[PDB]
Amino acid sequence: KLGQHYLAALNEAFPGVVLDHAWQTKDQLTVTVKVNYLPEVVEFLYYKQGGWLSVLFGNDERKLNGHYAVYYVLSMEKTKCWITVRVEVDANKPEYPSVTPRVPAAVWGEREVRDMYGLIPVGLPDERRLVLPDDWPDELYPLRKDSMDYRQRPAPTTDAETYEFINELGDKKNNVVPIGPLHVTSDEPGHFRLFVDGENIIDADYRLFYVHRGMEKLAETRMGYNEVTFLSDRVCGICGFAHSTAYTTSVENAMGIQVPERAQMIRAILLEVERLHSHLLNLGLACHFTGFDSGFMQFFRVRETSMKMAEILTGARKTYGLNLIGGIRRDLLKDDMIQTRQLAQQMRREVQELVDVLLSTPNMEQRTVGIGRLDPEIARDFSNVGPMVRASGHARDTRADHPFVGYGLLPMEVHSEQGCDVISRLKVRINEVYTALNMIDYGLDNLPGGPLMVEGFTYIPHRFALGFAEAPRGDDIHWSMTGDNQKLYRWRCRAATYANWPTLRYMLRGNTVSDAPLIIGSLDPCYSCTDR
Amino acid sequence: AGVTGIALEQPALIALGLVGGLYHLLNHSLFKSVLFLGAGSVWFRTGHRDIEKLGGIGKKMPVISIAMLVGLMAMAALPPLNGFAGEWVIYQSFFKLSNSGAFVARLLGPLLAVGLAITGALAVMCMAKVYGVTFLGAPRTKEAENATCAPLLMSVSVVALAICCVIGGVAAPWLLPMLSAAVPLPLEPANTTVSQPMITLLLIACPLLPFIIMAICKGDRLPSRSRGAAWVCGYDHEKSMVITAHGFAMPVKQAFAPVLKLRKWLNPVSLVPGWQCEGSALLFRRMALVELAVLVVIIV
Ligand code: FCO
Ligand code: NI
Repeated sequence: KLGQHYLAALNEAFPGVVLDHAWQTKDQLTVTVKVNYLPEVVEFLYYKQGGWLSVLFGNDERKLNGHYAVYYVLSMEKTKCWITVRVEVDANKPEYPSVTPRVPAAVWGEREVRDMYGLIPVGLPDERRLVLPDDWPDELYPLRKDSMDYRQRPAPTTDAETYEFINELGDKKNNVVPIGPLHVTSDEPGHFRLFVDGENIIDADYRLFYVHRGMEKLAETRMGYNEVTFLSDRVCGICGFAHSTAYTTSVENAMGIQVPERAQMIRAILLEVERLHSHLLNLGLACHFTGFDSGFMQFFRVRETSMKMAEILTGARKTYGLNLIGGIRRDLLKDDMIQTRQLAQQMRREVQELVDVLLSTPNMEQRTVGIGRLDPEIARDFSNVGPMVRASGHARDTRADHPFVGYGLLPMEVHSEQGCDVISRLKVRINEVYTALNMIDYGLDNLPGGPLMVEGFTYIPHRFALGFAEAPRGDDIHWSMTGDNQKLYRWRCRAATYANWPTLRYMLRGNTVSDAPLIIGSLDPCYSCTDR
Repeated sequence: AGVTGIALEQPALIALGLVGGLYHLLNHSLFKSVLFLGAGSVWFRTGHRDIEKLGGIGKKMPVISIAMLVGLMAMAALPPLNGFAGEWVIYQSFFKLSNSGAFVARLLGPLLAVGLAITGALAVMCMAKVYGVTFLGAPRTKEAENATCAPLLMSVSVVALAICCVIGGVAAPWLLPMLSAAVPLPLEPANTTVSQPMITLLLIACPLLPFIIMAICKGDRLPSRSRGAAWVCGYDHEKSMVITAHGFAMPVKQAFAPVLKLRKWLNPVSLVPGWQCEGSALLFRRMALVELAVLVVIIV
């Protein structure tokens, strides 16, 4: 059983704090600790044991045990397992000690739980509203199961935005350069405040969650089990198969569900095919701010032949719908599989020539070095997970630590650079394109065979687990608890860029105005995945 | 240029340098009086002298705003106003310097033209900034919108000065030979004249053609409305988001940094021993009463 050593270390460091512990799967572990001793346990597992704060979230278990539940998912990466730290916040006085003064990665999860559930982490410095809009009435906490109906819409208190932006390094003489929410080539709402002195950015604050639909509440009220796979696809058009596989594996880990052999690694094939689509889009956007546009339209061309295998492996463009809880909906056939193999190869042909642009190295040496540097010291604290943390030096990858859809039968390579520039994050994505093309080269020629679907099973109530996938921008951790045979009790999703966002203040600092859209797009944000 | 001409025994250089210099002297005194009196009227109606905290004055006092527009376009040398004619004669004297036989004058000929183009472009920028952050945009202080119109004789004086500036601008070919009666000899631009009246006629009649074209090409055109705020990309507009004289003069601090740092270097203020005295400011004004009283009476 994985995770015994960390539990023993927690027991010897803290003798009588672990009130209860249980195993979800072999590599999944949860512990219930004391409420007043919570920040020491998570800080210990974070700093001393080398754990990364993946996701933390609240729960409404007042009719299950009479208490709120705040979970703290930690990824052990020094074998490698999942540890969740659970606390039982009191009902009529919801207050638990905060982790943000100890672990900086707990700054927005503890701001989200102030809004969705109304729980109060005492000692949290950033007390501003995060997810709910500025016109939201105060005490309506949406994710409380008895606060309001999902269909209720309060009257907007204000038409103007009342958000407060902090200026850490600037003063009352600095000007601001908005870059949202309605900006061209941003293609997605998100506000930015560049506190500039000239063209240099002194400080940078931002307002997000303009695309907060509220699908966490809607996934547990109006919508079932097989239908949330459609909700996960319609979050963003480019992580659709990442969210669906992350949600599906959360529900199949919550029960047994011994999925058939080829239905695992076909999901591994389509997970990598999607990162051909998303990385080559970012590399096209990397050339549209570096300068050349005949490097963009051409990355659009190699993106189209990545869309051509996505046309034949599924038959759809963007949002799809190919996974169910037991297995995959539509199934690949022989010629599709022989064909995808050399269109993978001709892309490796085309990708090599198009990557000869950085070999050219003129705006790819002066515009993309020393710009938007992310400190690996900072990236370790805030627990970034995408190509950000792989460029900064940490070999953080879900497919190597935790093979979820049969990646152990596929050739896995983790690429980590040393520089922390924009050009370093492009080199992460360039080596990931060849890596994903090696898996398409080695996946579709040796399928194990067998069935595709496992259905007819009954959902055991109040069973939960963690589901994870390797999205193109990092990992998405999906935690879902089964409610009954039809509905979910609670489904929580954290986007790949949700962990990535709180370090944009430390990238845009010291840079210029002109390359500031390049710094934001260097990590390839998916606002719709993080805004939920 | 005139002194170099009288050194080189070139009468055309002497004539061009002296009348260019003295015409620009008279014109500069005119539009500088315009600018100082108008800025004083703005302070008289508001109370502020800082242009950061002085916006939106063009709608409160429009007569003063038009007068400062004339003065700013006259100081930054723009045709057909009076600051352009003297600069034109000075450029003609520079070209006469560039063709005279002297290595100290031929090397110094086109360099003066290049740097005077620098100075003209910087002046155009400075007055663009001054008119933008003072008489245009929304006001940035509650003391600004409370400013009513200018007084009677203040407006009369500033408008009369602006009228004299416009008169000295367009009638330069009729006033330059009047100044040829003082510096007494022929004016010899290098085969070229400039004619301010035809530029004046060609700057009021040419913008009528796009007006006629838009009056013809309009169909169901609604009347023009000025209702909302500036487009600031979806978010609402705030007082901290407008760009003012602080942010408008940043690339000149960006590119001309060595001269602005040379401002701090050659400052021998700490080398004077008695400069930091308690009563040195009052002592200077104390002997000022003594000095004026003893020097007036000996003349009388
Ligand atoms: N990649 C991606 Fe979408 C985001 N952020 C997910 O997961
Ligand atoms: Ni996304």
